[PDB]
Amino acid sequence: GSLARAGKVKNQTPKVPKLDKKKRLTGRAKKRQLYNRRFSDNG
Amino acid sequence: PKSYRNYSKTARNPKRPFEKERLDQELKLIGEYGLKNKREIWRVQYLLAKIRSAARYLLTLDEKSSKRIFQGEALLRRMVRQGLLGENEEKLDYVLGLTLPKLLERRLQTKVFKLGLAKSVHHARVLIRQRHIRVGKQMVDIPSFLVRVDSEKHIDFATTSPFGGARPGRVKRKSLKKQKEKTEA
Amino acid sequence: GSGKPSGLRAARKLRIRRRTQRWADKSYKKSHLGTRWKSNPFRGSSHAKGIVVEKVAIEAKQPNSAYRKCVRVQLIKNGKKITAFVPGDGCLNFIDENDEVLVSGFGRSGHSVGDLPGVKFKVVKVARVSLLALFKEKKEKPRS
Amino acid sequence: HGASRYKKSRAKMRWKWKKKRTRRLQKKRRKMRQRSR
RNA sequence: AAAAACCGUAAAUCCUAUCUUUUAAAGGAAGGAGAAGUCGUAACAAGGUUUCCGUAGGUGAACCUGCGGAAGGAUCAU
RNA sequence: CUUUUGAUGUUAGGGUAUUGGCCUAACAUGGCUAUGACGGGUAACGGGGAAUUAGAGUUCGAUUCCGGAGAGGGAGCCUGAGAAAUAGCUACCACAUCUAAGGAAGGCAGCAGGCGCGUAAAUUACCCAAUUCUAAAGAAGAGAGGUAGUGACAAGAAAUAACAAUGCAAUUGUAAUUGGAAUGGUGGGAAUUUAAAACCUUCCCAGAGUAACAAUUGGAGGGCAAGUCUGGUGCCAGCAGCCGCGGUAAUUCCAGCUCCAAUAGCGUAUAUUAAAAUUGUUGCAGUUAAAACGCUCGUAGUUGAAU
Ligand SMILES: [Mg+2]
Ligand SMILES: [Mg+2]
Ligand SMILES: [Mg+2]
Ligand SMILES: [Mg+2]
Ligand SMILES: [Mg+2]
Ligand SMILES: [Mg+2]
Ligand SMILES: [Mg+2]
Ligand SMILES: [Mg+2]
Ligand SMILES: [Mg+2]
Ligand SMILES: [Mg+2]
Ligand SMILES: [Mg+2]
Ligand SMILES: [Mg+2]
Ligand SMILES: [Mg+2]
Ligand SMILES: [Mg+2]
Ligand SMILES: [Mg+2]
Ligand SMILES: [Mg+2]
Ligand SMILES: [Mg+2]
Ligand SMILES: [Mg+2]
Ligand SMILES: [Mg+2]
Ligand SMILES: [Mg+2]
Ligand SMILES: [Mg+2]
Repeated sequence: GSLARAGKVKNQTPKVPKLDKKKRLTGRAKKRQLYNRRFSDNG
Repeated sequence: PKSYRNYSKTARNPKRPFEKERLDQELKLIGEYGLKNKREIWRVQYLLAKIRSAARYLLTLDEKSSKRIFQGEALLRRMVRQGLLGENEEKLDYVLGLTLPKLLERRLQTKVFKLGLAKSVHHARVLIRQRHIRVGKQMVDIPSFLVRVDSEKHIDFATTSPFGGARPGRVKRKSLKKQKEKTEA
Repeated sequence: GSGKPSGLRAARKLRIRRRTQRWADKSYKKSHLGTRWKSNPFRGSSHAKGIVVEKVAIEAKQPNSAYRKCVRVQLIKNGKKITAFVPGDGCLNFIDENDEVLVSGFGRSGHSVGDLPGVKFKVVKVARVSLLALFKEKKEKPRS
Repeated sequence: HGASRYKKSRAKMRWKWKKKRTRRLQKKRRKMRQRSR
């Protein structure tokens, strides 16, 4: 009988926009960046 | 009717998705040889497993048996021709000792890097994909090409490449044009 | 000896015992019983379509406390009635009195899951649009 | 429910009284079905 | 050639009898789940009459009593 | 269980292209069965094969090839070397078309296409050039067959940069700024290809800097790789395969940021295999966890000293 509370919290939260550009690498170049960060400087 | 051309798979999944040590080893190899995904590691593992299975079955078999003689000679010849065994270790026991780096060392990418001719392994991959490389008067643009023994002294630039004695590319000619209409205006 | 015959001509006995004793396994008997085509609303399918009849709320089990939102659906295929859970935060407000919905299993094929008592179905589509694409609220709008 | 009947480790009702109750109820059912034949 | 008769090969329709599957219903009687409900206190300590088995009878309810048995006893012993 | 009305045999005929209870007459009382007959069920066409598996096994096979059966449901028949044929004929049952009301004409489980059914499936296109077949047999025809169109069923290869100078952390990294090379995707035109287009290769012209020519799908307590970061809610809303989280300081809900995984792919539902030595021949367990018949005799079955 108390089904008027549905979707209460999702409608309560204040809204915040996404951030802008910060484009990411893809593919073989992204595997290169990870390899440097985990092993190249750790030695 | 259905077509009579068949097909097959070339890779296989690890069966244990979040094991730390295997994951670190895979990243080791990917970074060392400049690869794209885990799928290439898994295809090489698949191929090596087939080779090792054949070798094991042959080894459990009787000596001076015709099957062993025929198939073992064929397999050893194939391996030495591929450049994986050598000259003094052709005995069907050194097949079981082949490791992942050995096979991974024969790629055209690694070979193009190791023979000077490129400043890195990523440079080596980008050059192959941009139609700059030949293997014996045939132009190859696939970085997983496996180089056989008698083909590794014939790697060189292509005749239709600006790095191999031809006209310059689309950028050089446009800069030279702009310079010309600058100097003749 | 260990309770079995081990002779070179004792195959019939072993075969017949294994045939008779397999019926005590729950999995085998579930998969090989003739009544599954009868006592199963989906009748062996993985998905089904139906018409919404009523919205309800269901209590959770004892240590928990909530009111879970579900619907009652009449299947087009055979006319039977079931209860299906609507997942998401405000997703019950996307459903009207008598719409057409796809429902599927709920992950434990014959069994209830987690906190709801006696619910084994889950809605996936409403009015020919995806519930997930509609909850993302940035992808599609209800087919008016 | 063979030799494991009457096993008591959990504070339940006695086995034989449950048996007696079931037998009484079965007798009533048999009488009801006989009355309709 | 049309058309008749007879022995055959025989769709179809109807009546009767069984078998299989599905299904309605006054009333009767179970099980499972839930909610701070009412009544007592049978079990766990020798649980305040040691606890159980089989059978028979009785009582609002859990249960009580007779006959024979077991220790999984509260005794490995005078 | 079968046998009155052919069930099992014998004798003599009839019939067929031939043998035969295949059918007729007389005669005898046989034939099968716990090593499962006679029945019931199958969301059962059989096989060559497929999936997963160390070795054993378990599950699937409507569907490229071979065999069988059918053309809405049954039964009859002509021609013919070959048919119980169905884009051949005759009749009944059901469905259905035209009509001037007397009558006439039907069969997509062939190729396209439509309705219905449902979770579930493409063009009412071009050609006989190749593979073959039929004929009065180079030369005709063939929705057999081939070619394109639709198509994230499944399968293979493979982009989303690279390199220098300087600046800044430990030779190196790039976290930062500057500059010139390389190159497809894309648009135009050709050489070819093809029955004729089209695709693939090849050549010429124009053509990247926020290279905006801008990668996603699931997750971040444990199992299980990755935050004790910031706001909102307050046993509500919700999440969660399992254990669990949420009652005003939530590592688990709703969001922002940041990280992890796989990656042109990634989630969810149902079924099935390994995991399962939790169906055990290899290879389980039976005092107390589930489980030795109250006890002995006994046929079939299984197993049996030494020479
Ligand atoms: Mg026991
Ligand atoms: Mg007492
Ligand atoms: Mg006779
Ligand atoms: Mg078949
Ligand atoms: Mg079928
Ligand atoms: Mg087909
Ligand atoms: Mg066939
Ligand atoms: Mg039809
Ligand atoms: Mg016919
Ligand atoms: Mg036709
Ligand atoms: Mg007909
Ligand atoms: Mg058709
Ligand atoms: Mg489909
Ligand atoms: Mg002629
Ligand atoms: Mg001609
Ligand atoms: Mg979060
Ligand atoms: Mg299994
Ligand atoms: Mg097993
Ligand atoms: Mg195993
Ligand atoms: Mg066990
Ligand atoms: Mg005994």
